[PDB]
Amino acid sequence: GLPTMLTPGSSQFLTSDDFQSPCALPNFDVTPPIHIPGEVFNMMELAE
Amino acid sequence: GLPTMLTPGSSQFLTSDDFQSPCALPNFDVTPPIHIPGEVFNMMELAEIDSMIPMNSVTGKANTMEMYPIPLDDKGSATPIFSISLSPASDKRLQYTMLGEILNYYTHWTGSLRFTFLFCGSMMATGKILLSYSPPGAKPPTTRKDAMLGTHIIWDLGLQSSCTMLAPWISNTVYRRCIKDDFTEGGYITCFYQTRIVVPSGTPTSMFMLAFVSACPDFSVRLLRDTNHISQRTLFA
Amino acid sequence: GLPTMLTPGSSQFLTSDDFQSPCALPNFDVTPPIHIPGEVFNMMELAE
Amino acid sequence: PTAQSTPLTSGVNSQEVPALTAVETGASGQAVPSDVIETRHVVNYKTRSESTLESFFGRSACVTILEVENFNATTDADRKKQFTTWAITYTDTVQLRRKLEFFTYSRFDLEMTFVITERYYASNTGHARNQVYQLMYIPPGAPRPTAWDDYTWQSSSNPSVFYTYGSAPPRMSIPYVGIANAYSHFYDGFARVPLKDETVDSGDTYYGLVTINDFGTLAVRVVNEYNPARITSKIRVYMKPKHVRCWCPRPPRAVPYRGEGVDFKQDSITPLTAVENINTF
Amino acid sequence: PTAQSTPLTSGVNSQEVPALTAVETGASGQAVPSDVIETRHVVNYKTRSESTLESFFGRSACVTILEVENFNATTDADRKKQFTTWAITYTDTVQLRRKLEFFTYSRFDLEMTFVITERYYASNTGHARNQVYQLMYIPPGAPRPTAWDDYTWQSSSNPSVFYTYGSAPPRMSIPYVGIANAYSHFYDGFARVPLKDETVDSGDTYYGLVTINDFGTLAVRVVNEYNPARITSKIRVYMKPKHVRCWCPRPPRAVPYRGEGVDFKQDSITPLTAVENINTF
Amino acid sequence: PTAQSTPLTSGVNSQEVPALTAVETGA
Amino acid sequence: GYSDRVRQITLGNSTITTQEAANAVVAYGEWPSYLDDKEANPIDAPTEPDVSSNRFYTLDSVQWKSTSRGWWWKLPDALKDMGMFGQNMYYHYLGRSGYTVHVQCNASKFHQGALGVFAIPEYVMACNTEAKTSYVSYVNANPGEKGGVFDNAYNPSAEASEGRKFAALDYLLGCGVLAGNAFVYPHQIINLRTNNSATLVLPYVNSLAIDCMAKHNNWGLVILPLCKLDYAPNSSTEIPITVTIAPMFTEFNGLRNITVPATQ
Amino acid sequence: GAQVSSQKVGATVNYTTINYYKDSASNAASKLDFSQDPSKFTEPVKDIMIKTAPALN
Amino acid sequence: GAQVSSQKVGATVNYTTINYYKDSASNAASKLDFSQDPSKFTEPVKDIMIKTAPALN
Amino acid sequence: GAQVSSQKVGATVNYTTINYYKDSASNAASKLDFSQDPSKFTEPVKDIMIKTAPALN
Repeated sequence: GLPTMLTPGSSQFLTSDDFQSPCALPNFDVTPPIHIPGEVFNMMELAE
Repeated sequence: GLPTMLTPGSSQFLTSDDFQSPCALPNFDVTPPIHIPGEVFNMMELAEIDSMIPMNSVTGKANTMEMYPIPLDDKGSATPIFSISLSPASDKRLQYTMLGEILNYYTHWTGSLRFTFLFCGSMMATGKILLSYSPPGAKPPTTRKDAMLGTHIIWDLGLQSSCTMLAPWISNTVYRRCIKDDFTEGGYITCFYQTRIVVPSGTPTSMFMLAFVSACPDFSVRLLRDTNHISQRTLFA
Repeated sequence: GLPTMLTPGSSQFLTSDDFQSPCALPNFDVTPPIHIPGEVFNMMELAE
Repeated sequence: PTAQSTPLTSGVNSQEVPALTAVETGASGQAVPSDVIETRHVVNYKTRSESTLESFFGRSACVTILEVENFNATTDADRKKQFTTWAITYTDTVQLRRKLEFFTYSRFDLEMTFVITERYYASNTGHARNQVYQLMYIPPGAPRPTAWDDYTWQSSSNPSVFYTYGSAPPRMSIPYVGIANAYSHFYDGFARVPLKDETVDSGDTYYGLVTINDFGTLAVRVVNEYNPARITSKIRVYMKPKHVRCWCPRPPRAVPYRGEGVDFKQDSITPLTAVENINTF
Repeated sequence: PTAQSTPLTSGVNSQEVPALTAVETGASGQAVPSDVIETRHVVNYKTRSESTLESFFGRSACVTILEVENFNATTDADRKKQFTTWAITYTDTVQLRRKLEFFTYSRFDLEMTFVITERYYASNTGHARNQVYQLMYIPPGAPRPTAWDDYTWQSSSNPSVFYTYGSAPPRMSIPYVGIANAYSHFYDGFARVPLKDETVDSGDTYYGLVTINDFGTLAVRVVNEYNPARITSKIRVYMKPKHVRCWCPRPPRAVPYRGEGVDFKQDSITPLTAVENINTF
Repeated sequence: PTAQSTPLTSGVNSQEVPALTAVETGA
Repeated sequence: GYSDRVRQITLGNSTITTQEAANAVVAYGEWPSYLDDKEANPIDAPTEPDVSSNRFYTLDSVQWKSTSRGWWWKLPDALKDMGMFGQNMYYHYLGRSGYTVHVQCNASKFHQGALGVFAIPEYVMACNTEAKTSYVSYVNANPGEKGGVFDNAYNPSAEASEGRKFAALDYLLGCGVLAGNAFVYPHQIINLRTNNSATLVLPYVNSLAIDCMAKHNNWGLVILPLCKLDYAPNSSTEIPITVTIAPMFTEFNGLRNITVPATQ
Repeated sequence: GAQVSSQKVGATVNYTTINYYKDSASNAASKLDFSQDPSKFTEPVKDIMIKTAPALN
Repeated sequence: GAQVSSQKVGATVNYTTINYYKDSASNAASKLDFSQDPSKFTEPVKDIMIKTAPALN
Repeated sequence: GAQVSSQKVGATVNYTTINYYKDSASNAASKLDFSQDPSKFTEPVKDIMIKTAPALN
């Protein structure tokens, strides 16, 4: 049992967080991607 | 005391999780394995085995051995011999096949389906039979001249007892859903006399054939789900 | 504060567990061992 | 990888005329300040990091609110409050939907997060022990619960998450589960072709994405049996698209939604407020 | 390691006839689309990853529900509500059982998980301090409790887990504990041979797996003594087979179970719904 | 480090008699 | 010119021929064998009776009629009173065996019908009373060489003692699963226009290396009419089905006095 | 002693694993086994049947 | 198996990442993609138009 | 300073251990000791007795 200590923030849900989470559908084989025209990467592309 | 912080999900029990857990019986010496015949590794191995379609599950014959044999005779009718939709998980007949049973533990399927037919008349009986697969989007075929415009095979009866018709993977979506669903409809399988069955005297003029279904090697399934074919109201003890 | 997440089992007391625990008497100098006759290592020794 | 710097330019007197173009071509205007004024050199260290699709969509957004209760249910309608089901979708709310609908197609993994809240229904009926919730994902085809305590909840194959009240909001990831090569936010079509002289009724058939979409059902219950005190609960569901790619940009929604489709409402199609005058700073 | 791709083939006019076979041999049909139509080349990147036994069985599934209570027990039947015992097995429920019974034999480690829930029995008898549960695994031969507070619970050798209410669902792993080289889901035999002219009664003897199986008992109690408020609790037990191997596939269960064995019920042996006609799309 | 394996043996007809001992010895 | 329609099988002092076979099946792709030193369990030197017991024993024939619903046997049980195999079985506590199963059914070019021949590991069947579960007598579970029959009706007995037998309901394969899926078990079909025999070679199958034969049947042999018998000149006709089975690689452990099971 | 493996491809593609307990039973799910060969169920015949050949001679 | 990357510059500028789960869907946000080329939307013309040249000849 | 050992075989077969405390008493269970020799209890005789020989001459 490795000694740890919780810091402020513990158990909170910040909507802009960036953490990992367990997959509800493990070993799921996603549909292979194919090329689709008109890919966008940045919203500034649209502002131009 | 090493500084940590709990993230969302903490203390939850997800039934599909994949974590380690302490052993309640530490240092347990398991029974050494030995070789047992018939090891299975993937459920698709079982979907590739032929199983009989209960094609003739009409009133009186459903839920009896007589649901399996498809009636045939020497009278050369122009009406179809059988007709069935390519909905291998949802259909009232296909869903109870081994393939259909496995598909009902999954949400998505893709691949080619293999329909294999065994003629069980006398050796003196001859005949030619058309087996068709028409992909969806048009009038369902009720006549041979519409059935033959689709994917078909003409089966000549002979020493080789069985004939395989394929329903190749022809779909808009990459996977079809394992439910009745118009968007992922699979099309229509039908059967007609190409000539007719002919017999001499002293020979039965009506008879049967058996229809089997299995998945091809391009077949796969996704999204494990619970089946609709088993339930309970109270628990056994 | 290093991001962690508790899994099922957390805070449970399994009597057959095998974890570490802090010593209530730190830096205790145990009595040096000496040889004693008749040491046993396995209960099957006694069954024989 | 920064936004563009401005070079040092002075004036011109030239047959080169970058200030003029012809937008009939389909090309937007291309000219920049250096083409039409004297500019100084400015090094631009600023980046467009926060307008990448990942940044733009990188938030957990509320997509619905569900209600479920735990009390002694005598009547039939009260039994149906002991659990609840929801067709999973991004369309019950407007905020995330609108952001997604900047694009025709998209492809991403999901981060599902839930916020669960309780209150007492009345003061004089004793207290209630701490509740455990079950959230079960029922993929299309799997049997749906008719009661809060029937066989469906044993969830031998459906993924379920058991949440203990007071604990950290539960959370899981979903892959890109689409049966196409991307999700479609718009589908200009039908689920089947209505054929000539068929009896099947096409007087009450629907149009577009709603006829083809089906991501399954979320079923929710309180695993506890009834306390003397009735407890009503709310389940807020949150979605965050991650590992995002999108295709074919579209104009954003300008007027209130009224359904799961693109239809608009007659009393709400005047987004602009008129200006006093075309000359009005 | 993907599912099969389709090669580019055109037509034939040949003495080779892959469309015909003879299933009398025991062989299933082997032909594929390329054998009977013209095909294009399609590269297949899709895998059968989610139909491996590990994926198929990789879920925690409910296998039973137990009840236990904590109140001041005067009568004898009320004393027996203070604890509870259960013969450990996969057969009390139907969902996981059916999946396991796709196979005759199997071999795996187990992940046991528990979900524990409480409610008050009445409103006007004060409150109750937070309860600790003891779940004790009693292997065959070890003495079983006759009361919730007798000597058996000191559990000097039996594995026990002490769970505090409100904490994360408790969980532990069990090895492959079978006394054979695999578990048997079916045993077409008896526990002993009845011999000629013996007095031993074989008028009430049982058949098959039930006569030979015995994985032991799970005993459960609330370690707390009674509060003025009576608290009834439920213990849901979950099993996940992991590190799975299986042998000798079987047809799946087609009709409702009625026992721990393969017997069926007379009013429930009509699984199929009849079709209008053999020609019915 | 396992428990003992059993070797392949057949019969005997010998002056060696491992079936007999004398537990008076303490063995 | 060797066809797979002609075949000969010799085991011990017995030989079988067929001129209208349909290949042969080796169950789960595995030929029987003796038990390896690295998979052994009981430690006494085993008895391997070789040719005395590893030979073709031929059961009483049964009659296939248009009304017939099917037949079943269990295995080692059908051979329990067959010559020296039977003696070795009953004199020993433990025993293991593979089998060559040869099902014989000939007719004519003018008959028609199809028999499914299935070899089922651990063929547990349902009992015939709903007052109890798993409630079958040893005597009914082990009919011996005469086997049993399927029915197309399920009539569980009222009083518990009357239905201490199998409810061999044909379309549920006697065990709550649809018969159309029996093809996941090792099988052949005797379709009268194509063949007159079925041949299955079975290895030992169990969760153990060796088990008590008098307690436990390893294989079930099932013969279901998939398409009913028919013959135009006389549909009341009957043709025999004959079952011939040979133990293979038999190996017995734990010798003592003879086991004599109860008969009522 | 940390194993590093490819994770299942979704829509920095490796994951790390350390076993914390001394019994293999405690470990998480077995890594994907793509073994298969349905021949023992789909084609358990003694003599090889070439698809293009007749099944019966 | 730990990836080390530059973090976003604010007002010891690297951060460490280890993927704990076996499905890529479980992973945190994709590292910043600075790809772009608005030409497919702003200038999807067949024949190249040089800014300084006339758009029409 | 992490020890890596074989775990007990059940039905990526190593596990990692780091001791977090400064007293050996804090440590988890001792690694399996397969020492044994029952002779001191089963055969504590002064003169060797060969099984095949007579125990008494």
